[PDB]
Amino acid sequence: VLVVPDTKPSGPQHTTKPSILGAMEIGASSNATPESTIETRYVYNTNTNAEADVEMFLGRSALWGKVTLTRQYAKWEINFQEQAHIRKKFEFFTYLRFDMEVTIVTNNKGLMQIMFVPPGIDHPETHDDRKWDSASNPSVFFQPKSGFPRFTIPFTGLASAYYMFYDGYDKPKGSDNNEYGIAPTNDMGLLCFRTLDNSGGNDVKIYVKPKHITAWVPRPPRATQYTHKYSTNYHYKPNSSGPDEHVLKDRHFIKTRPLISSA
Amino acid sequence: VLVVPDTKPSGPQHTTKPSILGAMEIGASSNATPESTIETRYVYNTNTNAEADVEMFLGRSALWGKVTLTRQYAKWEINFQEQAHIRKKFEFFTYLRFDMEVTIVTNNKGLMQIMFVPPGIDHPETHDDRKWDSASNPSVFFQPKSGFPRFTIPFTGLASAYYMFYDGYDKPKGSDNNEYGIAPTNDMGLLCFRTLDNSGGNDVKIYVKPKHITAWVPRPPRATQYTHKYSTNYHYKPNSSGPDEHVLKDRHFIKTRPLISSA
Amino acid sequence: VLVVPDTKPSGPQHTTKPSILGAMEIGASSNATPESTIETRYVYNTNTNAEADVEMFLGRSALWGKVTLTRQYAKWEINFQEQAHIRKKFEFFTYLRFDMEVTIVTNNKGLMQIMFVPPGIDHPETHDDRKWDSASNPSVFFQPKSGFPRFTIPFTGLASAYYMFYDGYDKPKGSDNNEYGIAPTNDMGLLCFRTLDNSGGNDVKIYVKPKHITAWVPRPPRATQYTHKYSTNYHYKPNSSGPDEHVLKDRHFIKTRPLISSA
Amino acid sequence: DRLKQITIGNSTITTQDSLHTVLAYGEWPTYLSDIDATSVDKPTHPETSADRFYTLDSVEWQVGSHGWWWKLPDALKDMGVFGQNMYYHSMGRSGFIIHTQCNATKFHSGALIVAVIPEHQLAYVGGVKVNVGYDHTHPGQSGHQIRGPSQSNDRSGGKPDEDPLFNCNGTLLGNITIFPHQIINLRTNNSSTIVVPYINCVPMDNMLKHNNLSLVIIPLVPLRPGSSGINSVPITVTIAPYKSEFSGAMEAQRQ
Amino acid sequence: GAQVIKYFNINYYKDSASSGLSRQDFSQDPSKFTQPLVD
Amino acid sequence: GAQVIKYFNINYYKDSASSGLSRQDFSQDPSKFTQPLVD
Amino acid sequence: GAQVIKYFNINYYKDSASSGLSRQDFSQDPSKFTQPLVD
Amino acid sequence: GLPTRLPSGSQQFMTTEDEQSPNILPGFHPSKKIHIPGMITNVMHMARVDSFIPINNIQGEVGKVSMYYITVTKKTVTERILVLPLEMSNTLFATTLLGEVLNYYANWSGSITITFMCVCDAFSTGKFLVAYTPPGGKLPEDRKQAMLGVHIIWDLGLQSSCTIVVPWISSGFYRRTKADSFTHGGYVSLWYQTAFVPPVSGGTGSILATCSACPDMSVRMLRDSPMMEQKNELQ
Amino acid sequence: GLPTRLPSGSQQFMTTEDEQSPNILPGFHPSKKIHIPGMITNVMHMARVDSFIPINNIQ
Amino acid sequence: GLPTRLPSGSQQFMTTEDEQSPNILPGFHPSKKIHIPGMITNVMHMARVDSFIPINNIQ
Repeated sequence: VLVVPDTKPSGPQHTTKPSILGAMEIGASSNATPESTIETRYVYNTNTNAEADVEMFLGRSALWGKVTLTRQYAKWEINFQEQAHIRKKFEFFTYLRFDMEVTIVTNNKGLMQIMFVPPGIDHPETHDDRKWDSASNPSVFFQPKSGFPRFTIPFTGLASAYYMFYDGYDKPKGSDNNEYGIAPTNDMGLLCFRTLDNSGGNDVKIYVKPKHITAWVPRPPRATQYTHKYSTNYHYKPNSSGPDEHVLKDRHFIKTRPLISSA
Repeated sequence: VLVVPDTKPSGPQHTTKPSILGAMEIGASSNATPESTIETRYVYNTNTNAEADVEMFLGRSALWGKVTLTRQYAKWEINFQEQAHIRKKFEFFTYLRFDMEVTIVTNNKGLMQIMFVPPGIDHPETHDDRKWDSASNPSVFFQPKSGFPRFTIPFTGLASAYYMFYDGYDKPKGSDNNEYGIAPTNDMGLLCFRTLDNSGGNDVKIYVKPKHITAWVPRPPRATQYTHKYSTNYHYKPNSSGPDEHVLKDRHFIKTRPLISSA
Repeated sequence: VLVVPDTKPSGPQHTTKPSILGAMEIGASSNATPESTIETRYVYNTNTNAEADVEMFLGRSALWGKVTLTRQYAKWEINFQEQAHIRKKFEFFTYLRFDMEVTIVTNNKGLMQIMFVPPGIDHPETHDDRKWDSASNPSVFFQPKSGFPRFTIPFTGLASAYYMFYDGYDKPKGSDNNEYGIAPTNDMGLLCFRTLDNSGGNDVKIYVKPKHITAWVPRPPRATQYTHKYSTNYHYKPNSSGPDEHVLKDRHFIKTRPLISSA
Repeated sequence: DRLKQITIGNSTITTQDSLHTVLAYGEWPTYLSDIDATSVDKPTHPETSADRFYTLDSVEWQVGSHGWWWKLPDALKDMGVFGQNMYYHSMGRSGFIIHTQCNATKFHSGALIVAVIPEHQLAYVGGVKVNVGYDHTHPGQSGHQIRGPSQSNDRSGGKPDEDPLFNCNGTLLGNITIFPHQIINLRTNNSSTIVVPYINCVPMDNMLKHNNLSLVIIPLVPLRPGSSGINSVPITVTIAPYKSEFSGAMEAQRQ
Repeated sequence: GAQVIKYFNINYYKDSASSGLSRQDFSQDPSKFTQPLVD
Repeated sequence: GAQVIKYFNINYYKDSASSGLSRQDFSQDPSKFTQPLVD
Repeated sequence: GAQVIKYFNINYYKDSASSGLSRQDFSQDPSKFTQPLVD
Repeated sequence: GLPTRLPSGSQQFMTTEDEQSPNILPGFHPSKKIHIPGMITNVMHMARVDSFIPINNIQGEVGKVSMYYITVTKKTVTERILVLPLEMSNTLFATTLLGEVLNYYANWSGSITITFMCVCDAFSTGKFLVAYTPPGGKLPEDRKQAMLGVHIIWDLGLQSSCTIVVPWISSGFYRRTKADSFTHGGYVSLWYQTAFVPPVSGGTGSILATCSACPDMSVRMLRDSPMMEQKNELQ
Repeated sequence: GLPTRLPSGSQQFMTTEDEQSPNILPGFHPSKKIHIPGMITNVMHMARVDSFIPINNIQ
Repeated sequence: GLPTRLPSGSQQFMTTEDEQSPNILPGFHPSKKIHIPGMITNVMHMARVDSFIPINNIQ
């Protein structure tokens, strides 16, 4: 683990090269520490940032999705776009390469099957669908009482990382069905759920933990509530009803103050 | 693990022995790589086929059979003939030698007995049948809640492999009861099921995983939906009802296109 | 493990000491192999009899007994005399020295007590009997859901082996209560059962596995269905009702054929 | 060069327009070794008298002919002392040298797929669950002219499937190249040679009840005369057993 | 635990009776039968 | 247990059939196909 | 098992993806940011 | 006893997991394993064998052997003879040994080999352009636009066949087995370079096609193949 | 504690399985094992002894 | 078998726990990891970059 540096002693200084002057324009952050500004003592400083590294920061297994079994059947397309709090944390970065371990928290009872359906094929659309009988589609059978199912999905990119943001399109110029952003760039599969009993509740919570993460290009954190998934659209249409039609709210987190200089 | 070869560099070439010419008639595939055709760069290629080897390809534990407990009793004759998706994957090969681990997924509750009945003897035909009391017939007692039963059956051939396809008969020329194909060639036993309680549902799913596989003579993959088991018959009779009597459908997976050269 | 011997090559032979002649009267089996009779090739033969040794043959944990809890109470005197299929396998031998592991398969629920009552004392005759409170009688408490109870009883002989057959009596000549056979020769204890709940079903199955077996004097296998336990009586009285009174059936497994020489 | 000569004792093939020989699975026929053996009796090796080329009847290849198949060892069951050894023994094994022969002219066009299928299990000609009869899968040297797919093919008597596109077993032609095969393109070659070893998961079995291989000749592209009045060309098949063994001598299994 | 390109024969309950099947086999001969003769 | 900057391949049930998938792979060549020729 | 006054890093499922968090950390420097200059 | 813990996924039954299970039938001796010809240890060895492309699949010709060959004649102006859009999910490739091994896997990388053989008489001759339009490009519809991609020109005589290698050209490292516009693979098209000239004016010729994988081909993420469907129980 | 897992077939009772079970009656001393004539360690030694075929089995 | 025990927190699912889980899709080969500019291994490297304070935030 890496501890933060110690504070070194510093005395009075008369210097013709100010360290406290600079240029904000150059594009560089300040190198100034308290030894440049005040007169300091030696402090032996054992603090660590270990809990701020991208493995610990993104490694807590957030809830990605919720589904309800309707007629003892549910379906979920794997993605982080649906939940704002985990979507904001992934979007501090442009590119992420991670394995994910998927824990399924269900309040149902009896017996459940999860099918991981790899991209490019058809999933079971109901319980009792013949497609639940699969040679090569990986599935998980579990009894929700006595344990939570968990499996790891490795990194399935088509690229060396996942795009969190994608400034391109999947089709050429004149195509009218063009799709913008990361949705065409990869698909992580879908999870199909069914119950082989009736028993308990219908709620299925999918918790996902990124592990073995490599993050690439830091971005400004999301300053606005999300509106749609796979968008970046931050303009929110609160109501379709009437004269407030076509009125949009940004919904940011900036708060005002009565006066500068009085705070 | 074996990685695929690297792409080597290649420049412009003037050669009086074309590598791109050949004869389709000789019965051999092309040796051509992109270094023979285009001008190439060195690519360092770490990709593996590990997921395509016959152990991984056939090693996923497909569903072989489903049975329903009728009066807390079920019976299943072990075979892969019933399920089209796993039957197609085994039939890429003429001969297979494998051990199989058998997992039983049941939605029943209480207490179940599985009896493995080796070939050549009589099985229990009902629950409470005295034949459920056996000295030497291997059985499994399990409670479906808290765990799925699993056991391994080793390779029982009479031969060095299983026949996936058999072009012979079990009886001589003039015998009228002749049976064609692999059904006489081996019998893997049958699984008898009974419940010692009432409790849960009646459905019993038998999942089988081939392991320690050796495959022999590759065959063309099945191009047509199956009709009967132990047959290879692909002609499907959809209805016995009326004037459509004796009309057969092949049910293949070939799809047409409007034009060649326009695709 | 011991593989069967290889087949050695043999050619044409002109010999004045026939190996195919002999005397059935001497009391010895034939030494003849196919090398004495036909002209043979070398066959490399890896087959084993490992599954035929007395440990594997008798080591499968057969069902010895069934009891029903009547008023949440059952009792069973340990013995193999009750079940014909395991009784026949032990009776290939005159003497057996084995430890036994006892598995109890019950469809009841809640809480059960098994008391092993060593010979020579009184057992609990009901549930709530004060004798279920014991300092030195070994008992087993288990909850039938989540696991099957199993314990090992070592070899309790009074002799160096168990008698499967006993040609003596326990009392002298003139005693009128003489008992014939192995019943006086040893008693393996009894298992008392009670339920401390009500809950599930009443059926208690006792499975016993001989282990560490030593078998002594091979006998002809039982050729007839059993009639009584601790007997060897094979004459079966089917009905007490009427004119068929005192008519006995042997009930053997020999089957006839229409003709010799035509089979 | 394109010249080839194959001499299997007593008989010689000479092919002057030829491809390489296909050696199936890169495996030459061998005698059953002692490591792999089952039965204890010393087998017989007829060698030159059984192992030799047996040419069958020729088939007329025409516009609209769908193909032909032969079953092995079946096609040879009446042929010389090789076929005699099938009836007098329990078991037998062998490899085969199949030499297919079709020559036309530089004005003719056409293509033939000549393939050898291990365990080619046919399909019933259609409908309900019926084993194809022993009588139909054992035509002998005559083989089977494939007729073709029709709703009007007789479904009586457990007849085999007639459709060459599905290989009569329900798998696409055009994937038949996974088996040992060659193409006879009249532009290129007039013949084919495939050396198949003995293929089975069993050291030897009954020559009569089980057909190890199947020789299938499918007209991949039809036969065009060009400008000539020759609308049909013969196709001759010649089989040499090689390294054939027999064991379990008994009465002839014949009638 | 009780006792011992490897193998480990371990007794969990520390009794010789509590062990599983005895797979170590040496003693044998058919001749006690099939040839039970003086000479 | 059965057999053996490390690794341990351990068989819990002491049978070769009871083991998991066989991941040790050597034998291969496409040439049995794609080039099944004499010369 | 997979690999290795002690410590033992043991992989139960024998896959690199199936492991837990990667706690072994070397690569770092803020200077890609905060000082992204030529000279 | 020894303290243990049961993390999530301990009591699971995962269909794809790798575990050891108790042997039922202990002591059983399997029959000896003899030598059988043909042993195949990897299913990508089936994809590397040539197999015919149903290039003629159309309303009338599907179900017949004629779905494997195209007709070529003599023409005054170059025409686009055939188009093989490169998708392993397309019937053209999906029905082959190559494509039907690749349909069990969600995505693939590596190079394709396509071999064209002309079945004609020995006096027929021709030059053909076989072009591969790389991903992201438009299907050419002109021989000037087709020749700007990867292409070969095969003279026809005295050797039956010619092989265009479709080289691996991709932005990402893998291509999806199912056609999409993001990973799409491009097009193979057949053109007349000069002409197909028979010995007689109305003469004609037939072209077949085979495909196999190159040695660098690789697949991943085994899935169900769309190439089998079960609507009924097999009894 | 030590992380473990319970694969399928862990809580099973298989009739043919080979396992160790707790000794009831601990400390029990079995009676000594003397020499008895006839010890048979394999049941295929009974099949290698001649026995009469009921060749005349008929009505 | 070996005596074990299941202390409190053994069958738990803790969202922040660190554990190994079975790989679904075994044998899967990830796409190769190339060099990308900008790799950030700690989020405190974002806090050490200057960013403008909205000092004028008012109505």
